[PDB]
Amino acid sequence: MLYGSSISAESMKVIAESIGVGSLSDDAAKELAEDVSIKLKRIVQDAAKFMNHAKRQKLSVRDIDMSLKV
Amino acid sequence: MLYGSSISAESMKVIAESIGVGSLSDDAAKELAEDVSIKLKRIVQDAAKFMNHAKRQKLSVRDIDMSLKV
Amino acid sequence: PKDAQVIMSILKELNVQEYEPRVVNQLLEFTFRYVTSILDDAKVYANHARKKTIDLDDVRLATEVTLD
Amino acid sequence: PKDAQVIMSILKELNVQEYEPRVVNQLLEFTFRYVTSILDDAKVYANHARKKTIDLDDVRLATEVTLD
Ligand SMILES: [Zn+2]
Ligand SMILES: [Zn+2]
Ligand SMILES: [Zn+2]
Ligand SMILES: [Zn+2]
Ligand SMILES: [Zn+2]
Ligand SMILES: [Zn+2]
Ligand SMILES: [Zn+2]
Ligand SMILES: [Zn+2]
Ligand SMILES: [Zn+2]
Ligand SMILES: [Zn+2]
Ligand SMILES: [Zn+2]
Ligand SMILES: [Zn+2]
Repeated sequence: MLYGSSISAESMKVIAESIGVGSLSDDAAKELAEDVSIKLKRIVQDAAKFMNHAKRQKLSVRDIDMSLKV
Repeated sequence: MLYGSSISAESMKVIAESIGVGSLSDDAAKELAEDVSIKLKRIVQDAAKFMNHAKRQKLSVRDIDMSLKV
Repeated sequence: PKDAQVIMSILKELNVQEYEPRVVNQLLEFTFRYVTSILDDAKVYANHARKKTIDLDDVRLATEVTLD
Repeated sequence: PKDAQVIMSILKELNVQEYEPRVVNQLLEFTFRYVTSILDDAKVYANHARKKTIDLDDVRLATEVTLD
C-alpha cells in the first residue's frame, strides 16, 4: 500500500485509550495508521512546496500552518 | 414542541431536490424543519444580544455574522 | 417568499423590531446551508443502509455527528 | 518517541533535509487531532450498531463523512 514510513497501528490504540473511545479492531487501527500517514505525507509535501515557493530550504512551523490550512 | 414560527417541512423537500439527495421521509423533513427553526431562533437571539451589547436597536448583517461565528 | 415570511415572523417574535433588510437574506442562506449540510451526510447513511429515501434516523445521526 | 522517529523519517523521505525542531511537535499534534477526530465519530457509529469495539466500517464512514 504505502511506500516509505508510516505511523504504527499500535500508536492508534494508545490514542484511543487516551480519549476513552475503547478498543479498536486490528483492521480499524491499521486503516487509521495508514490514513494518518498518508495525511502526514501530504501536509509535509505541501509545506515543502510553500517553503520552496518562498525560496527557503528549511521547513518552518509557518509552512506547516499554511499546509494545515490547505 | 416549538412555540412561535418555524420553517415548514415542505421547504426541506425543495432544498433536498435542489441538491440532488432525493426524497425525504415526512418525519425526516419535519425534524429538519424543526431543528433549523431552533437554530434560526438561536442565531437571531445571539445576534440581538450582540446588537444590544453595542447599544444599538437595529439588527445588522454584522450582528448576524458575529452570531454565526458563535 | 414563504420562508422569508417565517424569518420575518421569527425576528418579530424575538423582539427584533428593526433590522437591515439583508438579515432576512442571510438567514435564508443559513437555512439552506444548514439543511444541505445535514442532508448531505444523511444521504451517505441512507446509502450505506441501502435505502432510497432519507429517514429520521439518518437526519438524527447526521445532526449528532456534526455536533448536536 | 517512536512516532517522533516516524515523522522524522517521513520528513527525510520527502526530501525535507532541514526543518525547525518544532515541526515534529506540530505533526505529532496533528496526528493526535486527526486520529481523535475520526475515532470520536467512529465511536458514535459503533454505539448505534450496539458494538463495544470500533471496527473498520466505523472508521471508513467517519473518514468519508468528515471529507475523505
Ligand atoms: Zn481509510
Ligand atoms: Zn516534493
Ligand atoms: Zn520559524
Ligand atoms: Zn433533530
Ligand atoms: Zn432576547
Ligand atoms: Zn450594517
Ligand atoms: Zn459511502
Ligand atoms: Zn421514518
Ligand atoms: Zn434508516
Ligand atoms: Zn447517538
Ligand atoms: Zn473488522
Ligand atoms: Zn460495524
